[PDB]
Amino acid sequence: KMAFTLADRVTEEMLADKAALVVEVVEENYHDAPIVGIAVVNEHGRFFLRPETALADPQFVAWLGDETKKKSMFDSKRAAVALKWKGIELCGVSFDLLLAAYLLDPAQGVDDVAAAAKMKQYEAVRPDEAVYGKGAKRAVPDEPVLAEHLVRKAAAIWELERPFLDELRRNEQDRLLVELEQPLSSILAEMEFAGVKVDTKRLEQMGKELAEQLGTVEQRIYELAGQEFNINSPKQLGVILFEKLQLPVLKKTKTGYSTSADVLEKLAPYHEIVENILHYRQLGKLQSTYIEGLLKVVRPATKKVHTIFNQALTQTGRLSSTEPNLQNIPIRLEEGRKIRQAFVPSESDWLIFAADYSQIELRVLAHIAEDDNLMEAFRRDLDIHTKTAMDIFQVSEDEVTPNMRRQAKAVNYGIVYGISDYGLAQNLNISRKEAAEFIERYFESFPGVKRYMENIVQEAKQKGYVTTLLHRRRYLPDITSRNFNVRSFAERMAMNTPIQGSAADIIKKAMIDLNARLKEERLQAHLLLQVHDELILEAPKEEMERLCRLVPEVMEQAVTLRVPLKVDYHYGSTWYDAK
DNA sequence: GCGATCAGCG
DNA sequence: ACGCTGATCGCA
Ligand SMILES: [Ca+2]
Repeated sequence: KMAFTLADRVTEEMLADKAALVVEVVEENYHDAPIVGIAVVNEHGRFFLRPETALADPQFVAWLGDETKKKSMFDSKRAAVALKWKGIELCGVSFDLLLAAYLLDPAQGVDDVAAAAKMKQYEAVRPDEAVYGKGAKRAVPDEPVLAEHLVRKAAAIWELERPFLDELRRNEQDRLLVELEQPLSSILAEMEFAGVKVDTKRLEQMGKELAEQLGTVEQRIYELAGQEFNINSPKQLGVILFEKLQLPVLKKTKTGYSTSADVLEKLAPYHEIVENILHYRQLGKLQSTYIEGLLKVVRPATKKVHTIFNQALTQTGRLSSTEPNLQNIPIRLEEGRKIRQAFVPSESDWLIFAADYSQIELRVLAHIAEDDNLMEAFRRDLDIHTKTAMDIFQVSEDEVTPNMRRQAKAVNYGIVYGISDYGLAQNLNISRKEAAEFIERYFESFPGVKRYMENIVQEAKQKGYVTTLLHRRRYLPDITSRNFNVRSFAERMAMNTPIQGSAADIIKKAMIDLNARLKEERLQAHLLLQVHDELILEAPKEEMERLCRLVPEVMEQAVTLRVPLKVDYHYGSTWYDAK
């Protein structure tokens, strides 16, 4: 029902200087995954190509790699990386329908061309799931069915670029797509393909020492409970704690007794078993997620892990990291942080370099709220978290422990993002009236933040959405809901999203500027990871000193705010040492 | 499959 | 009853 040439060879008219291109990779993880077909729509017609013929044709390969041949695509990073795993470079991507749909409305959850097309009443294309099936039924359909699906996706991309660009323009988002998200997409593709090298000998050695310690703690838990049970099981654990041992019930879930860490540490006065259960879970978490889980995804011949950075997923414009998640490698407790010793540079005599923003969201907040006192604090390069810990725990800078700081940190963000006196009192183990008086005192010192919180909720009610500094957008229909709890969660999204999303915009601009500066300087250094406000690189040890000056400066200058941006940086032999 | 839990980011 | 995530596990 849609006309196309199922081509047997590449022709010159398939190589126009403007085209919609589909390079189809059906596997969710596209690393080293099969490319199952190719479609090209341009002014000359619609074309399907088998990949074993198109990807071995030197004129088609050249066309893919020529940046003056412009391509419109959907999820160009997936295609670019799958092509890198074929040894082929994709350049010239000038429109990405996925990133355009994400910028227009991240809540759509647009995961395929059909979902994006539906935003503009375009429906001459099927959802990927209807073509490929789900789960155990997932299959590449017969070639005629595949070819038409890929042609229809390309035809849709060809027709939808113009209306998506016009809405982006109206939203002040067209430069955000073309100068930020699309260049970032090529950078993420390089980081993912490069991967991170893992010391599997040390990982396996740690896992075996962990397996020993796990058994020891397990037996002492049984001995302390006077019986054995599935410590990982909520029912049995609840029975032991709150029926056999008759500990107080401080919280319930919809399922039954809550056993979360906040509850367990409140039960530490009552029974020593609860601290062994915490230690057990922590060791089990390291074993299952960060030892076994990492060894499961290491590519054995290179010892590399290749994460996927999802760029069109979070509602605030942050990235996320999948399979493995390299954005939540342990750091806070010493036992877990040692896992970062397994993350090593990918060449001999290279080093890991890490740089990160300090208190980025509070600085963003100070800029956006124009709060005089918060701006003055950052002009003094004050460490708000430490000073806040001094106030909470009535101690001096010398006496503020890491645990007191990271808890002061949760209070600092908690307050600006709508924590209640109840919530604060539970977190600080203080009374509820002390928590309420603390909160009003902090708003006395920072009335411009309080103003910003009120103004931004009212702006979300009037406009229907909130925006970030670089014009990222988030619709909040629940903000006018009659339901109190629904409306409350939406109000706290209105307070939080412009701040967190602006901090995401800044690190993204920093990554783009860093790549251009690294090229300008002809350095071999390259990005490996982003962790929200941190960039991890590797480089020859001979570049470390230049990077100590280049990277912080690129990050500090990514944008110009009413307060300065502060970057810390470290390097070393492993990711562990780059702190 | 989902909710609870916990690892990270602020 | 601060916000944004992803992986693992048991299943009340
Ligand atoms: Ca930081």
